[PDB]
Amino acid sequence: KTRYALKDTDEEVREFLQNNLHLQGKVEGSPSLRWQMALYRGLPGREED
Amino acid sequence: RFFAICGLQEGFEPFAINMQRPVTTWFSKSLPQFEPVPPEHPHYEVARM
Repeated sequence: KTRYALKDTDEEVREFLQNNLHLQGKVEGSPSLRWQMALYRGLPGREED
Repeated sequence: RFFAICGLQEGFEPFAINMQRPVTTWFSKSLPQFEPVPPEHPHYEVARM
């Protein structure tokens, strides 16, 4: 969303996300993500692939 | 039963999401009791002579 605020096209944000894939949150470091991830993974059609 | 349908994606959390014991609840008991007359009671005033 910050990159879109800087007037970037859909290609610029994608390559920005490609080089920043390691900044996604960790479940252990956040208590909120603990139950959200458990609830998210309980959906029928969720595949780890 | 409906948190995922409406409320989960909007950023709302359950009121007791991370709590060990059930939330303590208080109820209005309809047993008359004697209590001191409030100093700011709209209708009743007590003067110490």
